[PDB]
Amino acid sequence: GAQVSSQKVGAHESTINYTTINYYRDSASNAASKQDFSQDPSKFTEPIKDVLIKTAPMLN
Amino acid sequence: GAQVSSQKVGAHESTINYTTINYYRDSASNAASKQDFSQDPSKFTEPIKDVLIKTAPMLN
Amino acid sequence: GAQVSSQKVGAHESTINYTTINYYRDSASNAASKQDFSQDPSKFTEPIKDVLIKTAPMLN
Amino acid sequence: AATSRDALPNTEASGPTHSKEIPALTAVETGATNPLVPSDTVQTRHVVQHRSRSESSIESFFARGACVTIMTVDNPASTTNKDKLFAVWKITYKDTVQLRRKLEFFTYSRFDMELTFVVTANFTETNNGHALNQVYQIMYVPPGAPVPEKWDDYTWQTSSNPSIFYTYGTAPARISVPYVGISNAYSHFYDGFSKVPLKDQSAALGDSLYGAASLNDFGILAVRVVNDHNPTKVTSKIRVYLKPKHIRVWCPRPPRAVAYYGPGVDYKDGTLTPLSTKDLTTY
Amino acid sequence: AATSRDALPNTEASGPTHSKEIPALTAVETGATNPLVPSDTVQTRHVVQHRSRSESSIESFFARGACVTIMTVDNPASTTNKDKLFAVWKITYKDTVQLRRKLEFFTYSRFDMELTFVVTANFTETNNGHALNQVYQIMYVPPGAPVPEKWDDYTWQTSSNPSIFYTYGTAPARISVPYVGISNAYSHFYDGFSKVPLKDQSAALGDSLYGAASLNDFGILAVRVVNDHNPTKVTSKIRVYLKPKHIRVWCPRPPRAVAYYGPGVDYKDGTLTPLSTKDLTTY
Amino acid sequence: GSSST
Amino acid sequence: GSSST
Amino acid sequence: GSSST
Amino acid sequence: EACGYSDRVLQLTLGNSTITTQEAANSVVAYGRWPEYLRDSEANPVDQPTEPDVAACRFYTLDTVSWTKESRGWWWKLPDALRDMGLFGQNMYYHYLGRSGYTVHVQCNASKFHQGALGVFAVPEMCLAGDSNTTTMHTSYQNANPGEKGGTFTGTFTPDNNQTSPARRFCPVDYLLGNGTLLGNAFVFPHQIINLRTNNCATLVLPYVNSLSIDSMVKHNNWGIAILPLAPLNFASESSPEIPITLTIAPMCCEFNGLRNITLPRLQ
Amino acid sequence: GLPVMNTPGSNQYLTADNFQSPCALPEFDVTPPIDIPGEVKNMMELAEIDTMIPFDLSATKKNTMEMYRVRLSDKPHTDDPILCLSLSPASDPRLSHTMLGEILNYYTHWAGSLKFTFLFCGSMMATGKLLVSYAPPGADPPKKRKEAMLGTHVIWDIGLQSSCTMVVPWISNTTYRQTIDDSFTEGGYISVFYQTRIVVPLSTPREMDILGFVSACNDFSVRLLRDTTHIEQKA
Amino acid sequence: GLPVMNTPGSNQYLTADNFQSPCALPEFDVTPPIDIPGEVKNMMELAEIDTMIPFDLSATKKNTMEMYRVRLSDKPHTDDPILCLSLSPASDPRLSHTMLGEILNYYTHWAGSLKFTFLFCGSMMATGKLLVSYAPPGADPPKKRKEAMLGTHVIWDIGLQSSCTMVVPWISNTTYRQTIDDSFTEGGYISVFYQTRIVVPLSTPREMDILGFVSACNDFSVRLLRDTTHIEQKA
Amino acid sequence: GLPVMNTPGSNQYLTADNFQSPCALPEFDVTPPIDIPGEVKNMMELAEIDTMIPFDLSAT
Ligand SMILES: CCCCCCCCCCCCC/C=C\[C@H](O)[C@H](N)CO
Ligand SMILES: CCCCCCCCCCCCC/C=C\[C@H](O)[C@H](N)CO
Ligand SMILES: *C(=O)CCCCCCCCCCCCC
Ligand SMILES: *C(=O)CCCCCCCCCCCCC
Ligand SMILES: *C(=O)CCCCCCCCCCCCC
Repeated sequence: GAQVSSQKVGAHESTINYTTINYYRDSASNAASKQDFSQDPSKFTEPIKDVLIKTAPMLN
Repeated sequence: GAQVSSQKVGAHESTINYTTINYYRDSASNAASKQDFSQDPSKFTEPIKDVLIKTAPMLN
Repeated sequence: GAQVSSQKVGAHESTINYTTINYYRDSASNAASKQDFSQDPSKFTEPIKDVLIKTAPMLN
Repeated sequence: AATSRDALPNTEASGPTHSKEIPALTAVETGATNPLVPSDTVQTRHVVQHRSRSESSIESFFARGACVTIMTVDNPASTTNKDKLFAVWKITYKDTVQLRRKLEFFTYSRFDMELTFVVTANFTETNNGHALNQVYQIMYVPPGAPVPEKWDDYTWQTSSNPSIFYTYGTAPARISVPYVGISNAYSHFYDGFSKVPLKDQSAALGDSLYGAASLNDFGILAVRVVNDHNPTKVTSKIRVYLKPKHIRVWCPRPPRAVAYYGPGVDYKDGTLTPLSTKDLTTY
Repeated sequence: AATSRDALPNTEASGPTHSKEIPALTAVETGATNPLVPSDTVQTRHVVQHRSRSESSIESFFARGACVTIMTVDNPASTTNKDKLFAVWKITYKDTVQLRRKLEFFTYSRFDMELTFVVTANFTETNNGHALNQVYQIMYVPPGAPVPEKWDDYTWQTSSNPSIFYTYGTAPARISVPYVGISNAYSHFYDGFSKVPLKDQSAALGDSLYGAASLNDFGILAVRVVNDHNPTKVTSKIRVYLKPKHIRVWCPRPPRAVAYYGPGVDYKDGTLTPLSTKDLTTY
Repeated sequence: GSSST
Repeated sequence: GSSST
Repeated sequence: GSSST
Repeated sequence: EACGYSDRVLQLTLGNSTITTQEAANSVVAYGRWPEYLRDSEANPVDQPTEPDVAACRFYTLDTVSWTKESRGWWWKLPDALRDMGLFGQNMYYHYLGRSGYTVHVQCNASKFHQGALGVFAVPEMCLAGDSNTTTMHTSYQNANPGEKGGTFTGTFTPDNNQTSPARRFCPVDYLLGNGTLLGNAFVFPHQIINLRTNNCATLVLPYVNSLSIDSMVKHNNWGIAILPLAPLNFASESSPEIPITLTIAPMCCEFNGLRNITLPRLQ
Repeated sequence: GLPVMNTPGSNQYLTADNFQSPCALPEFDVTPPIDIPGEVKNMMELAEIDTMIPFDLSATKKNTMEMYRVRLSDKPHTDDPILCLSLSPASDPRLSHTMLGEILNYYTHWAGSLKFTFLFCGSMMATGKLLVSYAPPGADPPKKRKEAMLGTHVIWDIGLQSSCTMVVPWISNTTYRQTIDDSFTEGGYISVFYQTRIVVPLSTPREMDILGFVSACNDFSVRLLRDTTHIEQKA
Repeated sequence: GLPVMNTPGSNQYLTADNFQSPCALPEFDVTPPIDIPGEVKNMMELAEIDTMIPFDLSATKKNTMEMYRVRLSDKPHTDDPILCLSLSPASDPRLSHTMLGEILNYYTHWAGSLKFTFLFCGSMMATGKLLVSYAPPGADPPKKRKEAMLGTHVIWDIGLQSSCTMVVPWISNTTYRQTIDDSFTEGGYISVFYQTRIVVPLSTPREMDILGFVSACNDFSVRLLRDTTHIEQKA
Repeated sequence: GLPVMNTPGSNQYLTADNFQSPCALPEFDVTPPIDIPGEVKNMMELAEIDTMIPFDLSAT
């Protein structure tokens, strides 16, 4: 059941990996993976009904 | 001898697993798996000798 | 995810190995491998624009 | 598939321009922010960008234990007139300010909660006496279960409530709890009441607090020293640390700008001037 | 592919010589060091060389925890007139001399930092009293975050600063930190100022320290005893050890030859005679 | 070796 | 056994 | 699984 | 479009109602989410919902207020502001539960010689601060819920000192967005600005937002509409200019569960 | 038992650690998520949203709505600044409280490009050309259009597109700047001047306000998480 | 829990240990390296660079620039030494402060070949033949050319190639020597004599200096890391 | 010994935990189950059975 993932190596001394085994039945007991996703800011930065083209007049 | 099972993940951050190894000879020493089965309530809720059809008269 | 490397055995009692598993996500948390490289001293000992041949006159 | 540790976009080289494309001109009334990058208004060089937003992901922003309460207990001489102090705390992140301000950058959240407990003890009288190593019982009493009335009454049996028996001087205690809300997310703000006042009923009868939902939202922690009374009195504190693991947040909010005043959004007179003097044309 | 633990080159056997090749003759004005080996100026035998440079690799040369500071804290009787002492240390390797001299063999460096903390406590009054096991909080307060003004004020909440709660008498505390510089390497020496004095501004206004970059380079460590005041006063020290793991260094430098005098390269009168008397023709 | 549930 | 990310 | 150096 | 279509000229049609505008600044869909009915996968109450559709999902115009040089701002809550509007309000008071999205259309015209700018903000869970410094969280239901008249912001906090019979109302200070956070940041909430030289309206399409799929509309407001003067009203050289502001809101994809006898609330 | 040796760090509690622990409520039936609109995945999404600057923090205008309004008038051309601002997004008092400023006070370091957008709120009949400027650090802070012109800038022509944006490009010696006032990592000078002048016809207000906004570009990041000074809990 | 048994060494802190530990700043965005010139990978690279010897540590010449200058003159031939030096690279006062000497005081043991190079700084018109000597240990330290000749040596003819190098070959009983004065691991004697004499024409300086340098050969290594005596911190 | 580092939670007793432990009676001959009627597998089976309401809780 071992999970093996790569570290993003900052200061250096191939790919370095690290190993994770979950010891408990409840996902709540688990550490945080920090394997997270980014998303586009659009829902807050561009919430307009008509798609904005930045080279064009915002008002036409 | 490692047993690998899936967790039912509640709050999220594929399938997450967890690992179990029994360290002792006596099954009594083991943790609880919590891998349990449900059953129908019938033996307490419907203990009648003749099968009940709910749309029909219970007495006929 | 286990890394297996050879030891350089000094005093003796084949190749002896040792095992390393990284337990954390951040490369910063890792021990030092001590698997390091040497380099030529030239950039400090011979920093001259024209390559020195030691049997020849350094000045010609 | 874009991940929190991926490098941000490269700056692309761009040269002089003379056209009808007007990136710099815009109109904020629309409600949108102009999506510009430096190559839109100046000449740029090509840069291979390495920086990433890894540490400002929601998880990374919250990945820290924050103190949310300090509980006080003691174990006095049996001869004291005053009772042996056990502690009762209503679970909340709103008794302290820092984790509260961070969560309130958002309206709703989901997370698994990690609680860590730091316990410290001291002597109170200029005695020259002693006490032996103490064991603490941190009992979770959820809404509806009997709250302890005495340090030693039947409720500390804990047949169904979760309890931690912590030993003094050992590594700080820690447990995890899943997302336990009765809604699909925790609500950092509830614009509403838990009761409708009906006309046909008295005002008192229909009344409830503004912005409060369930009176006992999450129950209490009850902490005691399990050891019996000792001739020399010892006093202890249990510091509770909260970390939100596996977190998701929704609907961003301007952060708290004036001092907190109670569990609601209320503010106190005299605290409403956060900004300082600075002259318009002064750097 | 030549590694730090590889054996150095074999001595090759060489015999008598009579030629126009002149290895022994050279010219140091060029700036180069003559790359000679014994077979160039004497007759040699063949030797199979086993020795290696493994322990003088940069990593191996630095692979040791060095004390960089001793922090003092206490927890006094509540009756004292004097405040309870908490400690504040500006992170640096320049408060002590030995790791400093070693790093300064080089101009720039990159490394991950391992900090290990040894904590010791003692009684100060010829009392006959007691205190119970203490818990220390070592808080990192990075440049810009609020520094503690009191042993118990809000900043010890640590919602976002990293803190270690260390228990007395347990194994010494340890954490790691990645390469955190705002430049591509740490600069052991900065020949410059953080401010340009402009003519159009007053001298005071344009002034800054020679060789200093960011006033609060790396922030501070703040340490306190978490336990409340005790009748008997206890005093503790937290010794901080620094090891540079995963290290890279650039541009070699002559080591410090006269005693350190401040964080810069300055020297004190009366310390400038390192060398001792020895006669030219005396072995 | 391993059992997987 | 092993999952590799 | 295993890397061998 | 080379056939004439403009960003500025819109027509919205819901039910038996139409809004036309010739000076719009596009329109906003909050969090990029259009309103939707509750999906089976997210459902919770098991009874058949009522969906009144065109009888409730149509443009209701609220009472018009007046913008002057002394105006500090105005606020409304949803669904509270609509509680008395036709069959929507009826559906609301007859059911335990209800959910709804909304098209909010704020209207304000003037002339090429006037000036000023209104920030129109849609805030989820817009909890406002009370008037007291002796008791937190004490704004009464009646005062939290003005209905269609809404409330107003103030430039000054005056704490209620009548401890015998407290006012028990909000005291929403404008540069603090009525909730202890700075107004300059309210732009992170879905918004538009009515800047008189550019546009004469704001249009916000709001999804149902809540920590639940459906809830008590009578007990809880999902959205707050806050309107504040970002730049003050000004005209020619007149000292007392006035222009009207009209709110028109339409419920969208609204459904209700838990039918019983009607709720009759104590509102005064 | 398996032979083990306790290393340093044993039994410590680090508030930033990431370990597993026992669940106090085993087999708890978690309520599933629903698709709530407005999910955020990274704090820099919030920093890319425009929030309004409290430019005028004069003793009488500060902590009032007025602080957001930069007054302009149709006066004759001058080369004197409408406003002057330091590029210290987490510490300059005019920027530190913006949404960007706030998020930056939870981090020690920032990097990347920013952008200032201004909104003209005068009447349709009012016209004008303004010069918006960014001077990277190291010289006399611009007090005259003559200086400001020489740095990065935009000449804004007022008209139907109500607003104009100036992008402050990432120009720094260090790879990240500090989120405090610091001369080593100083960012330079933001300023605004009259290019021509505001002109209005008769029957028209002669004075008006512009509103300013700041937000981050897509290349903008922060690091080293830290507690903010923008909230406390005395007693 | 998994059955475990604490071994000796448990909970100790050894300053030389090499273990993992928790990172206090998780997901920190590290600044990438750039290719800075002058990267060093092993301290012996530094020891192979020539640095200048403070040969003349007389009471008046020491701790002054003069200590680096060995004065020669055009006097008649003698068999008396220009200089005499012990091969104790970490402890002889004339070698201990050279870059090689300094690095050697962080290690307990050294091994390998070294080399001495001398630089003639008289005028072009000055000529000379000198004898540079290395006598391995165990006999009377050479005080006369007669003795020094019998050991390892180079007869240096002064001319256009300004400098001459003598290699001290690794000749030792032990596989490594101590970095302190020690008779068991003594290294022998370095010395310089006049082979003929310095001759100059008229109108020419009759005295001049030679400069000397030491560095390690490619077969040179150190081990057992240790603190140096060459720095302290009293109080 | 294998290098280990004690985490928080170490040595605590949580009453809800699920760990293994040594068996005090090794190789004990357990009595087998027999098929007793009325086995219950989940407490909600009991909640689905009709029980009678005490509706009239008047003082008398
Ligand atoms: C042995 C100790 C067990 C302790 C178990 C505690 C479980 C209690 C769950 C508390 C969850 C707190 C979440 C924070 C607050 C809510 O977000 C908001 N006020 C809205 O719902
Ligand atoms: C819970 C404890 C956390 C402690 C975290 C400390 C992080 C601070 C980073 C310090 C890095 C020190 C590096 C040494 C100095 C620099 O090399 C030079 N003065 C030049 O930049
Ligand atoms: C998947 O996990 C198969 C490989 C197992 C390797 C050994 C596991 C190490 C000890 C795990 C203890 C289990 C925790 C309850
Ligand atoms: C099945 O278990 C084969 C895989 C073994 C993996 C390593 C086991 C970890 C240590 C177990 C100790 C045994 C307990 C008595
Ligand atoms: C790669 O690691 C696969 C083999 C796994 C062998 C067992 C790992 C031993 C326990 C590791 C714990 C993980 C640290 C978070």
